[PDB]
Amino acid sequence: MIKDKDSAADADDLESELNAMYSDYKTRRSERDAKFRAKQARG
Amino acid sequence: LSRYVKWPEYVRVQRQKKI
Amino acid sequence: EGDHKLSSKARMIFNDPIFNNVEPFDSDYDSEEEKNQTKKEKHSRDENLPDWFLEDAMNARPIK
Amino acid sequence: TEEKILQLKEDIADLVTKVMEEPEENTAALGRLCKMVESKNPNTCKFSMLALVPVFKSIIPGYRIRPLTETEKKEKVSKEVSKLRNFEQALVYNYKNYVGRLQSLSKTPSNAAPIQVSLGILATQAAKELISTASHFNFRTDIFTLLLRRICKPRISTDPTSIQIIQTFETLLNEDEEGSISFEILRIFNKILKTRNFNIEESVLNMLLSLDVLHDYDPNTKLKGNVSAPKLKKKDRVHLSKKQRKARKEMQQIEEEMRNAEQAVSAEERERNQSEILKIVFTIYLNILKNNAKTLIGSVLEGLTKFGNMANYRSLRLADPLNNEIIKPSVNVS
Amino acid sequence: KVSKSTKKFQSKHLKHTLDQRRKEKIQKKRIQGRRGNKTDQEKADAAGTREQQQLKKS
Repeated sequence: MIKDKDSAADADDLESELNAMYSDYKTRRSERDAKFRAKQARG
Repeated sequence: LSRYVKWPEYVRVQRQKKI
Repeated sequence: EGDHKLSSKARMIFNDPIFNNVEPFDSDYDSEEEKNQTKKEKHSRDENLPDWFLEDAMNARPIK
Repeated sequence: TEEKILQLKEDIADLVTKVMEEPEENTAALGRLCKMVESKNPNTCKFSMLALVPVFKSIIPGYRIRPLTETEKKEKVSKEVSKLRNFEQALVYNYKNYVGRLQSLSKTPSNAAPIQVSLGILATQAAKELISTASHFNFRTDIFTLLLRRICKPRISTDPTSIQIIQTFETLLNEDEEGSISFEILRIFNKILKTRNFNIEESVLNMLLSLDVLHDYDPNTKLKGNVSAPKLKKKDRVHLSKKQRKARKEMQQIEEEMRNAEQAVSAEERERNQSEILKIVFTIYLNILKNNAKTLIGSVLEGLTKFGNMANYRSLRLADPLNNEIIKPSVNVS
Repeated sequence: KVSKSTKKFQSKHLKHTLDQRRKEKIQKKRIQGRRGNKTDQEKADAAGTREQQQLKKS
C-alpha cells in the first residue's frame, strides 16, 4: 500500500508499461519461426 | 514470458487512449 | 625457489610472450572530412506519439 | 624508481590473479586495472595495458552482450543471475574504456617524444592481439578502425607492426565464410580509402585477395581427418530420470530445428554479403584504376581476374601475399 | 528337426527374398562396369583438400 500521488510520473510510467507490453508482444509474435531467432543471433 | 495477461483488452485499450 | 626479484605469480604474469622487448607528401588523417562524408552519405540513403500507435544483386546471375 | 617498478608489477600481478580465477565478483579489481591504463605515468600505462590483454582474451564471452535493460524486464528475481548480469555490464563498460584508450593512444603524429611513440606502438600491438578472438564482441568497429588507420598510413614501412596487422587482417578475411566480418571490415576500409583519394600501398590492397566470401570450392572438398566417438556406448550411459529424459528429448527436438534455421539463415546471408562485398571491392578497384596509380595496377588486375567470375616488382613491396607458397600470382608476377 | 521360425519363413518370405537378392545382384553386375558410380568418401578423396586445390590451380 502506497499513499502518494504523482501528476505526470504516473502517466510516464503508464506509457512505459504500454511500450514494454507492445515490445514483448512484437518479440513473441515474431519469434514463431526459428529463422528470426537465428537472425537475431548475428544481429 | 507474456505478462500482458495481467491486463484485459478493455483495460489496456482504455489506458492507451489516456496517453 | 631460486631467489628471484619478482614473485612467482608476477613472474608468470610478466613472462608471457606479449612481454617481449618491453623495458621501462606528409599527411595526418582527416576525421572532419570523413565525418562530413558520412553525414552526406546518410542524407543520400534515406515524434511524441507512442510506438504501439505509430506502427499500427551483383551475384544474382554468375556463371554458376 | 626501479623498486617502484617492482611494486607496480607486483600490484598488477595481484590484481590479475584476483580477477583471473573467478571474475564474477572480482569486478572492482578489473575496473581498477582498466583505470590504471588511463594513468599519465608511462610505466603504469604500459604494464597495465599489456597485462590486460590476456585478461580480456580469457574473460570475453563467446557471444555479443546485448544491452539488457531492466525496462522490459521488471523482474527483480535473480540470485546467481543478477551477479552474472552485473558482471557482463561491467565487463562491457571496462572493455569499452580500454578500447577507447587504445584508440586514443594509437593516434600519434610521429612528432612527439619517443615515449609516446612507444606507447602508441604497444597499444597497436595490444589491439592487434585482442582482435584475434574478440572479433565476435562489442565495439569491434573501433579496433577495426584503429588497425586500418594504422595500415592505411601513407608510409608504413617504418612501422614495426604493419606486417603483423596485415597478416591478422588477411587471416580474418580468409577464415570468415559467412561474410559478416568481411563486410564489416570492407565498409571501414572503403570509408578510409575515400578520404585518402585511394592512395595506399599495393601490399595493403593485397588483403582483399584473401576474401573467402568471394571464393568457391568443390561441393565435396575433403576436410581434415577428424575422428571422434560417434555415440556414447549403450552400456556406458549415465542414469537419467524420466523427467530428465523427456527434457532431453524436448531440447534435442528444439536444437534440431534451430540448427536447420541457422544453416538456412547463414546460406541466405552469405549471398547478400557476397553481393555487397563485390560491389565495394569493384568500386575500390575501379576508383584505383581511374586514379591510375602506377604502383597498384598489378594487384588491381589480379583482383579483377580472381573475382571477375563471381559477379553478375616483388622487391618494391613488403608483406608478400598470404599463402604465397601456393597462391601463384596469375597477373601480378615479379 | 526344422525349427518353427524356419518353417514359417520358408513358407512365407523365401520367394520375395530370393527375388530381391537376384535383382540386387543383377543391378550390381550391371553398374559394376559403368562409369560415374562412386562413394562420398572416394569423391572427397578425389576432390582433395582446400590447400590441394590451390596447389592444383597454381
